[PDB]
Formats: sequence, C-alpha cells, structure tokens
Amino acid sequence: MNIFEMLRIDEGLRLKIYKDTEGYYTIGIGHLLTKSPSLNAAKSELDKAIGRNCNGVITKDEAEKLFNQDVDAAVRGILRNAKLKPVYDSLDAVRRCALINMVFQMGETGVAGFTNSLRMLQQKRWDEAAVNLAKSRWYNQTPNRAKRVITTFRTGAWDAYKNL
Repeated sequence: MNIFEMLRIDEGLRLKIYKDTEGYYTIGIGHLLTKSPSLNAAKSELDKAIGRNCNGVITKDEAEKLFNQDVDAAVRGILRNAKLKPVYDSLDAVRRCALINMVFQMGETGVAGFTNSLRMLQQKRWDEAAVNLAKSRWYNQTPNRAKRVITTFRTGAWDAYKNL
C-alpha cells in the first residue's frame, strides 16, 4: 500500500463532474473544481485544468494526471508549511501517509488548525492523538474515512485499508 492507493480508496474515481460530500463540484480522484454553485463555473475550471474542451467529462488518464499533481502539491505544501513540516519530519513512513491524506482532503490550512493533535502526534502519543482527532467536524461529517485515517495514525500500519 502507498499514498496513491490509499487516496484512491478514500476518494474513488469519477469521470464526470460530480458533487463533494460537501456539495462541491469535483472530478476524477477528489479533484475539487470550484466551491461555486454553477455547473458552468465548474465546467470552465475543468477545461482550464485539462487544456481542452471537456464538456464535463475526462478520461482515466486525465484523472490520474490531476491526481499526480494533487499529491505532489499536497506533499510540497506540507514541506513548505511551518506548522506541518516539523510533524511530517518526525513521523514514520506509514503515518506520513495519514498526514498527507488529511492535507489532500482538507487543505494545508485546515490541517494546520488541528494544533493540539499535531502536538500529540509529534510527541508520539498515538492513542491520545486519535481521541483528540475524533473531536472534529471532520470526523462527524465523514466518519468512515476519518476513522481509517485515525487508525492509521494510531497503529502505524495499513490494516484499516486491508479490509477495503
């Protein structure tokens, strides 16, 4: 298991413009297009992102291209972030993937807001951090995914994703 496989279990693959759990316009492997309510604004963002006239629909290939960019940017954003970098550096390879997953779903900013849990993960207090992470909008809104990520931080192994 690796970051790509993990995220693709959590996000899925859809070749047609669709709405987020949040109601937002997305395509591919969780690539958010716009937070705007117009299908039209989304279509335009889509064509700008791919470099063609897509008419709301992309190929597998195009989806995976978007996915590679998104992953790269998530990692780079962590490395560039003063609050995230030190936690990332402190973690083992598997746990690193759990932080990358949160960033991908919620953005640098959103994760950098989990101050207390970041602190606990740095200290390697795994059980405490897992209880703290659960007390969030994130967990309440997408509990099955949050719980997979959470077990990943708790255990340091890929078991939550074995089932799936």
